[PDB]
Amino acid sequence: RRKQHSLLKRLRKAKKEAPPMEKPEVVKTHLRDMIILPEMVGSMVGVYNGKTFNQVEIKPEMIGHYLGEFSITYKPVKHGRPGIGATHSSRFIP
Amino acid sequence: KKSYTTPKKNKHKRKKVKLAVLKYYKVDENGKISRLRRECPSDECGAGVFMASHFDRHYCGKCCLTYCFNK
Amino acid sequence: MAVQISKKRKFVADGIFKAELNEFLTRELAEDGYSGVEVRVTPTRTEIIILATRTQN
Amino acid sequence: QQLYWSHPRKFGQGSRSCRVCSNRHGLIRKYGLNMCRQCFRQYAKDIGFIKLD
Amino acid sequence: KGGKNRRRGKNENESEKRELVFKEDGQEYAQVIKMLGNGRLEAMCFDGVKRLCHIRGKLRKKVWINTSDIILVGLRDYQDNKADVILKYNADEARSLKAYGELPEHAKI
Amino acid sequence: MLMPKKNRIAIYELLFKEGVMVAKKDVHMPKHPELADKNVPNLHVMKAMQSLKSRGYVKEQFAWRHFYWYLTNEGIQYLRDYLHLPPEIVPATLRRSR
RNA sequence: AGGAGUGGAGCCUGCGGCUUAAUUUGACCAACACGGGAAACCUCACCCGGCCCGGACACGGACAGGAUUGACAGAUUGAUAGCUCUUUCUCGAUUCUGUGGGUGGUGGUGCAUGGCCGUUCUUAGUUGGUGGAGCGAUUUGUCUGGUUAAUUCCGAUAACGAACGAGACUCUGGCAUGCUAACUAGUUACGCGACCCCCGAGCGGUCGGCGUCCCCCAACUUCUUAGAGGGACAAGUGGCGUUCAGCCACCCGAGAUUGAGCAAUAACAGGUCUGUGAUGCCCUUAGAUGUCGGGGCUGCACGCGCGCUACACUGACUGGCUCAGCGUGUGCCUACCCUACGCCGGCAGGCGCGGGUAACCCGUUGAACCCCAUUCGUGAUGGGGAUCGGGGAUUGCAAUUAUUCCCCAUGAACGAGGAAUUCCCAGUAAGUGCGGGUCAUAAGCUUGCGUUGAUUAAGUCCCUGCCCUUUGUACACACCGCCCG
Repeated sequence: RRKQHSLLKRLRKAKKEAPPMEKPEVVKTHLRDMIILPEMVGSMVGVYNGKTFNQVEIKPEMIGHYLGEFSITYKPVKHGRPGIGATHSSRFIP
Repeated sequence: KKSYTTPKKNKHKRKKVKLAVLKYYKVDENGKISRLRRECPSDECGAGVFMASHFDRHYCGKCCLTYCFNK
Repeated sequence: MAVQISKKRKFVADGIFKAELNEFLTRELAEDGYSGVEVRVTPTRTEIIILATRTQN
Repeated sequence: QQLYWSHPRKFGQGSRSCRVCSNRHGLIRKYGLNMCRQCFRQYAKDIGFIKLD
Repeated sequence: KGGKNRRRGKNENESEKRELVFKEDGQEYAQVIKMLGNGRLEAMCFDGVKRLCHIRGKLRKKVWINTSDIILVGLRDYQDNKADVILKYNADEARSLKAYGELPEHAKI
Repeated sequence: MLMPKKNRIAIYELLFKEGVMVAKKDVHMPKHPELADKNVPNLHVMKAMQSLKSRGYVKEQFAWRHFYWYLTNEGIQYLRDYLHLPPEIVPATLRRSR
């Protein structure tokens, strides 16, 4: 416990106060590191990427893993149309 | 490297309100001095300073991490 | 006051003292006709012979 | 003011610093260097070395 | 070019990218119609009026303006038929301007 | 503050006694060992000498990440009156060098 | 003439293009495993959030019922940043506020510069004085010839006498039973006593053999170590040359070349403002280009470069035998070294003790290829180990886009490689391991070192390129030139 204190109290707290048969709002984090645990389950957590808080519901099937595996931090990728110098042919103009 | 882009908030440091000073000692008759709330009990405190009358919270401002009664 | 560093490291630390001084002085005695130094440790005493042309200034 | 200004630097390339001005990038330790390779050259004449090979 | 030499005695370069005047008063966007020689060139303005465009100092042999493509042209204060080139853009820059909806949506690249 | 009023004295008095100060360029010094003993947790030496230097009264060298401040006659007069000292005292040095 | 490869295949890494909120940036023979640049954080210049001033000094303003400082809790917040707000104590001339003025910047400009480095250029080139020759730009000296690795010498001579580079020099290798001297280096000799086997003559003792302890007030310095010296000079002989300068063969023997360091004139719009508290000018400077948290430099339908591992029988696999060298190591930077020995575990590893400032301890460095004996059998095979699932350890504040290491399982391309192309002449190429560098954890990289050790040449100007002379030129931004319809 190196001031993971801040997270684990908010989760239990928000889970308690929330109506029955309804999930809480969110607790947010810039921390992408913390083991998913049984007690954490049922909460909803937003996880900072570089700008964006991608929200996720915690399953009992996610236990053992980290938070940061369920939020990506890049666009998967598309292409493309090779550019100009994209080879030993691009050159000349005047 | 390039110049700062516009915010829509920024505010620096609060002005730490311009309260009237020393009414903490009450005079109704002399030589009597009618003290209000208790003066701070720590060894490192001088006990010449007042404690906050901050009810539902009771806190020495000379202290800055310790000695917070609340009842 | 001990112990004492390795013989290899003994020469390096002497070189660092010889060099740092020689650029410290050059930034103050430039107008006085600086020309170098010559250090000598002697029995229970340091000598730092501050060579310059005009000892007056 | 603030309650922080620092965070653990205890190992790595940021907890040692080289003697140019507190320059880096140019990772250096050798035989008790703490001395920057660009200036090491300028101290070839100065004492520590004279070039012979 | 294809490498060669003597092309480094002089100031490499490049367009570290960048941005973006307009139009201004008598200073607007045109498209290259033809590609004469000697130096001058043709370019129909985007409004509807034709004109004949002229190259400008520096941009001389420092920037090639192939045929077909948007380009920034000042109009001469008094002359109608002849007009004066400025400030070209990039093909990417021209399609961003088109997507914004500031130049007329008529020409393809 | 800028710094306490205690820690001013402890620099200005120490300078008067040796006739010279020296320090290192850091901002993570924890208590500043190597005199001023364990009551300067920050810049304070460098920050106070610079203001003093602006108004003359001292000269400053710098070489291989170390300052060197040399007190001068004008600052001796200032510091003497500023710290309410005898009209003729210099404990820094006063003898002929042979 | 040949040797081994690259280009082909899988993988690592750098570069381009594409993508992206950011995928920071320099560099295009003389860039591209290069910027010590193997980036978890830091680094960090980039992107997104939050905080701080570390805005000197001057002048004016504020101002001792006072300029000002900090903070609990609650709310807010990634946050336990009094950051903000609620709440109300605390600090006391250090300040705050306005103007003037500074300061910081991995901000820009290497086409404003210093310094350094690379390259032209590893070739033999380069210059002034006085005299001579020309109206002058210039030229002679600096050469027809012989000779050398070399503007190296001989010789010629309107030039004469000189300087820089070449050489000389420094380091390293190769030759010492000569010299100098050694328990932080050895050898020999016994004194030995102890262990061991008769193993050989003899009996087991002794004599001889095997190492270790014992070794000294023993003897010595061959081996090891490092100092002073000597030795190689074309010296001698035979050919050849003007018989000059030199060249070839041979004796002695270490043959006149073992390998490196240092290196001229003049130049380049070569690289570096991101090594520099080197530096001009410009920009920015509180809503900061100066600090904490998170992400990225690793993102892929593609193109190229440097390398690593392979395609088996001259092999793989499992046992057995037996040899080395250059170094390095805690007491350093801020928290950290190299390891013997004992114990526990299949392994990674854990744990208990001890030594090492180092010819003293690790380490008589008990390394690999190689060597000796089993097993496999021409089969994409047990060759190859890519891809991929599960589990165990170590470093750290943190290991996810798997830091590294280990165990079991999974078992791909690849069966000798087009057009092209690189590098190399003797302990050299090639095979093979090790130390140092970066390093909290980690080399497929780079820099050095040992070990095993060939084939082919003793040449030439064909290609590519360079030096000197002569010649031609519409060229001098110098043929990557100029110029015509």
